[PDB]
Amino acid sequence: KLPPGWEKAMSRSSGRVYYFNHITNASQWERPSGEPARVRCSHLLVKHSQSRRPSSWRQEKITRTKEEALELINGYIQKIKSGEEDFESLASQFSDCSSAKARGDLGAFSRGQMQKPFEDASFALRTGEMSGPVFTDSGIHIILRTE
Ligand SMILES: Nc1ccc2c(c1)COC2
Repeated sequence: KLPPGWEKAMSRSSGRVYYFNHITNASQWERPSGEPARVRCSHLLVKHSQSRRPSSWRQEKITRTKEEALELINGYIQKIKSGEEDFESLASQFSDCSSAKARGDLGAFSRGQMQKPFEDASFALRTGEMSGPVFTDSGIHIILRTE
């Protein structure tokens, strides 16, 4: 039927079909379009109190709850999708990952190097596509596949 991970759903408020990907947590109104050894991605990480290391270059002690970190993630996605903000400006300013200094870019990588939920989402993304919230032991990620 549809590309890997994609399912049809109904909007509760509007009643129109949309498409949701349970690997990437992407969701959109349009029917998705159309595996390589390596992909290249950037990401924006928001850490929380149950992160494996609740510390970042932005905050020595990160205290926010998981739920608060998800709200931050959901807000950044909205601003990226509306075009008020570029993914890069938000990653550089707000990612709790040291890759913030490189606009979130992690370089190229293959399966077997990243934490599994991040890896699965990265390889299910198409070039140019962006994930929804992706949960790992580091925190919550927005992922942008660049190559
Ligand atoms: N900080 C950070 C960078 C890359 C990854 C994770 C955390 C979790 O798995 C992939």
